[PDB]
Amino acid sequence: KTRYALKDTDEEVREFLQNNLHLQGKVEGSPSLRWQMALYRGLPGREED
Amino acid sequence: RFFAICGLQEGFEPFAINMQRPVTTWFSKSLPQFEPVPPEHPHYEVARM
Repeated sequence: KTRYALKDTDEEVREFLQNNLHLQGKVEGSPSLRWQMALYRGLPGREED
Repeated sequence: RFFAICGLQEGFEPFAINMQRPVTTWFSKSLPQFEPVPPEHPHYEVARM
């Protein structure tokens, strides 16, 4: 969303996300993500692939 | 039963999401009791002579 605020096209944000894939949150470091991830993974059609 | 349908994606959390014991609840008991007359009671005033 910050990159879109800087007037970037859909290609610029994608390559920005490609080089920043390691900044996604960790479940252990956040208590909120603990139950959200458990609830998210309980959906029928969720595949780890 | 409906948190995922409406409320989960909007950023709302359950009121007791991370709590060990059930939330303590208080109820209005309809047993008359004697209590001191409030100093700011709209209708009743007590003067110490």
